[PDB]
Amino acid sequence: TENILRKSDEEIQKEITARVKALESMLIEQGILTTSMIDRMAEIYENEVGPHLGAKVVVKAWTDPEFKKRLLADGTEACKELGIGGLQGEDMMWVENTDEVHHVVVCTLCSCYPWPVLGLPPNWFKEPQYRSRVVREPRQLLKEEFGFEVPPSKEIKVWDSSSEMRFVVLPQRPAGTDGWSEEELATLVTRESMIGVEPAKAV
Amino acid sequence: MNGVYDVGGTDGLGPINRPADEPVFRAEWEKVAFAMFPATFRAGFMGLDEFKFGIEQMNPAEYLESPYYWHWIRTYIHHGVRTGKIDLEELERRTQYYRENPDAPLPEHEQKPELIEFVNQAVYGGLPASREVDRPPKFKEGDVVRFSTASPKGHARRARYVRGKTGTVVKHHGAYIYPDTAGNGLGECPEHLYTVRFTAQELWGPEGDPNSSVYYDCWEPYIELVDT
Repeated sequence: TENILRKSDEEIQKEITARVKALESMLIEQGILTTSMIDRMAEIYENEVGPHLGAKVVVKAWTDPEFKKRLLADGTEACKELGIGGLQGEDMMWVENTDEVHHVVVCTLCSCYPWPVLGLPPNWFKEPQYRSRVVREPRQLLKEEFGFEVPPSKEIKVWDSSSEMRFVVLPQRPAGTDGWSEEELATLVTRESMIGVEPAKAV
Repeated sequence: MNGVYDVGGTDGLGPINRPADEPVFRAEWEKVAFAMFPATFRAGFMGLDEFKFGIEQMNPAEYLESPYYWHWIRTYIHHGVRTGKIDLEELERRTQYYRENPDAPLPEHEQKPELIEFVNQAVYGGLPASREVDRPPKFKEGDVVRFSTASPKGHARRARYVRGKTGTVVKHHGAYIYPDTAGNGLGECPEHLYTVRFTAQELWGPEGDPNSSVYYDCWEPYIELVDT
């Protein structure tokens, strides 16, 4: 959106880069930050932790009714069965989409997101546009922004995550997938479908 | 507090910007800002609730339009100054230095392995906020409760759009660190945590979807009984 007061993106990035490098130099001299520490955090959230972990949980739930029961009863313990858990997902509660209920997750006050199963949030999730509107007009938002039409007779539950309890959406299994393997099913599970802004991939 | 970060129900912020795929980190400075979180946490700059309170005190126009990880930089500096661990005058001198010498090296330092071990342990072990308390929960599933009209200036998780509203308790999660104390430097003071369901009509009036509800997390002091 046009703001006549705002600098160019290039000038903003140049100033931020200098301020961050200065702060970095001071924390390094204090002995509390190192370049190797920075590189490890980046490697974890670029390559080790991401929505492929959440997809594994979803497909097991789709294909193992006993595991699905455990997942809905205690999401943290169920995900630990697969070695999935940790920072920013210490307390997870999974909610099941059905033919009468659709779930969508937001954090209106900030940016909290279940890192151990989804990785770091995409920028739109943290930004004021999604956060302000999804609690007020979720049906209109899902249609206009995500092309996802939830019939007006179907209840939409918006989970505004104001605490450390992380809500994760278990999307419904798409039709036409009877007997598919766990690997084939995982290709239909997206981070958007575990936020509730889209269903799992069709076909 | 009642700051612009409390956006739930606000209008006019514009269309969602969703660039078809994006990287995890858009620039090298974002990786640094991200990793400063465990480093400053370990060093006693702030806990998680204090971290959020620091962001909440940003210039509001800067908050609405600046890159997300810039918010984290602002909170590090805020708590660095608060704890006396960051000298602002030295920070401004180093900023000018890196403005004029952007490729100048960082200071010589040892790659202390304990700091990396800390990262691995934090990431895969977590930092759980759940706590044991002696008292049982005051409320239970199905209780009809009303959210406090209090408007504290300090940190809280009391979105304006739910204040004074009536809802139904859906789940009791146990007790957790209480943001209204922890974010203001008053300690964990753990309180029982509930999810409460508010109908869209209760929140928004007649503009509300008759088939939608908002589920909002309430620590025990936030709610009082209406009907058991």
